[PDB]
Amino acid sequence: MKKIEAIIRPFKLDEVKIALVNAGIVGMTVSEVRGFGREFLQKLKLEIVVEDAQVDTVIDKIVAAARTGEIGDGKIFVSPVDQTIRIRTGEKNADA
Amino acid sequence: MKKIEAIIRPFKLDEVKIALVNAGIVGMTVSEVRGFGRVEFLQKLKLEIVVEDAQVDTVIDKIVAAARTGEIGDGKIFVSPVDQTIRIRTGEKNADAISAW
Amino acid sequence: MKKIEAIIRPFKLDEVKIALVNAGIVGMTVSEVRGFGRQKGYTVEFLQKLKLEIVVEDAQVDTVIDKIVAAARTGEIGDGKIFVSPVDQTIRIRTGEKNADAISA
Ligand SMILES: Nc1ncnc2c1ncn2[C@@H]1O[C@H](COP(=O)(O)OP(=O)(O)O)[C@@H](O)[C@H]1O
Ligand SMILES: Nc1ncnc2c1ncn2[C@@H]1O[C@H](COP(=O)(O)OP(=O)(O)O)[C@@H](O)[C@H]1O
Ligand SMILES: Nc1ncnc2c1ncn2[C@@H]1O[C@H](COP(=O)(O)OP(=O)(O)O)[C@@H](O)[C@H]1O
Repeated sequence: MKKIEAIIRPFKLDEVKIALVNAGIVGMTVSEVRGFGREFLQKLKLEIVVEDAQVDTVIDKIVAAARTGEIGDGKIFVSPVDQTIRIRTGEKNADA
Repeated sequence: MKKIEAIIRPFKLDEVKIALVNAGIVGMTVSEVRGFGRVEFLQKLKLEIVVEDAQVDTVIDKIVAAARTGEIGDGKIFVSPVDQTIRIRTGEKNADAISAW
Repeated sequence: MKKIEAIIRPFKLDEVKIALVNAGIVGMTVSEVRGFGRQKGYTVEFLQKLKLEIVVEDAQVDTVIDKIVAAARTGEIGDGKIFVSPVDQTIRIRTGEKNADAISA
């Protein structure tokens, strides 16, 4: 259980997002943030919780989607997730 | 220390909050996000509550109890490790930093 | 790699930022959040707060924390919190750099 967090350029969202649904990723959460700096630029923060096996793959897509041509495209941080539970049912881990 | 991140339906916020206060949770942090889970993005709330390991499950059980509706889209909860938690005002650490009597 | 997350008072941003610029921090990401604690202000529900996310090497963690605390503290209720969480990987989109290469200049 890993959390991939990709801060990217706003307009790239759609492009990236579509790729992710084609990767078999069920869900993600997008927030709007400001980034610094090269003073603060409008950027999107993508949070996707996936299985350990898919991390690199997902990453490889995100970067592929988020690349442009100039400095400031974004960053990607992978963090551990200890537990994931679904609210409607109460399922845990892989079921969620 | 553990970090509970609950993506829930917006209107449920208040209810959840009450549960947490009745759970003895003093504080939390809420941000606005858009989510999709089975264009397709829905307005949802993100609650961030840092608790003690021992308190994790109970808190979860409360959150789920409050944020549940029974319909698809209720949201999810992720527990992640936090290596340090410090209160800025005092300099307190761990349980002291997120509890106040 | 470690992720320092500092939820602070809005107006303190600049100030903390200055510390970080003096700390040798190249970049950071700030989001706007609502918070709940002891401080309030019907009566104020959730209060406007800033969320800072900085990914650094473990060695730089304490120093940065000590800087942030030095800058964002007031002595009154509502100053905020700081949580450090582990980060297993950090990647730059442009090149594909990993770890220390992706967040340092
Ligand atoms: N893999 C994921 N990573 C992060 N957030 C997710 C993920 N999957 C779903 N979510 C969040 O959950 C919400 C929808 O939950 P959903 O999957 O519909 O729950 P359920 O299956 O119980 O209906 C979305 O708005 C999204 O914010
Ligand atoms: N320490 C950090 N933690 C999280 N995000 C960062 C950090 N440093 C830079 N970033 C992200 O990188 C984006 C822009 O990169 P910047 O640091 O301005 O120069 P460069 O594009 O050369 O990396 C910013 O939006 C910011 O959110
Ligand atoms: N468990 C928690 N998780 C996340 N953020 C918290 C938590 N407890 C408090 N906070 C943050 O602290 C702010 C106010 O809390 P408060 O009790 O005034 O802290 P302090 O006692 O350090 O002044 C809120 O805006 C909230 O974002």
